[PDB]
Amino acid sequence: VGTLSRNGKPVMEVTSSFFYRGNYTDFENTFQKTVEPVYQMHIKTSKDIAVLRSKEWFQLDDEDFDLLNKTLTFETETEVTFKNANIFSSVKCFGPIKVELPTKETVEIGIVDYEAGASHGNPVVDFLKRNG
Amino acid sequence: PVMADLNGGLQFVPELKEFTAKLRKELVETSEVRKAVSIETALEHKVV
Amino acid sequence: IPRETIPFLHLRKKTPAGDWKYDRQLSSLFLDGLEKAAFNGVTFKDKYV
Repeated sequence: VGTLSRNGKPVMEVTSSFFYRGNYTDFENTFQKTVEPVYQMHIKTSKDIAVLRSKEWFQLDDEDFDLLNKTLTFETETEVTFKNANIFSSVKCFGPIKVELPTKETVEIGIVDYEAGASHGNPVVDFLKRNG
Repeated sequence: PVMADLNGGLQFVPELKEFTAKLRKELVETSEVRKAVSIETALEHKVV
Repeated sequence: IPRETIPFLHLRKKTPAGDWKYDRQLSSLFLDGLEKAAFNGVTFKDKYV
């Protein structure tokens, strides 16, 4: 990802992807930052709020905040080092939780802050695919 | 005639309908919540 | 309405035990409406029965 800047402001981003053909087993020097699609949950019930308080990775700025009948959006990027093709030697999944106001403007109420060593997947994006 | 009261003091619990329906809410909640938080912590584990 | 006496027409109130007893204060409201009905009279305009 190239970023072109004039007078110290970004103008555009160039995004080139190259591909070295061959056979590599070099997973110590490997990594992948993806920006996940934005996931939307409607909190209807008080079990929805409890399942979400279950998750260590659902930090809130004010833990007393009322979630009931609010709509949440998870804007999430996941950094991931490797061990083999299949097992990540580290997962990170962060970025802000936002609530829809009655204007339809969204506002940051929370953080996602999942970390991990060895893992066969990202449990956050799994949770939000099913539930959101 | 003989009126026998074999109700065991339930005359003296006041607003019995709401009181009954509280108790029932708090078992359904406490169960339902703890069944969902169980299922999700066994899909996290299964992904990691 | 002399204290320690129940009127002939009276409203009742349900007590937490679950019986209905003469309530003095409900019963006043009723009889005061009934005193005015007798002097001035009652309207039922816009009442459908």
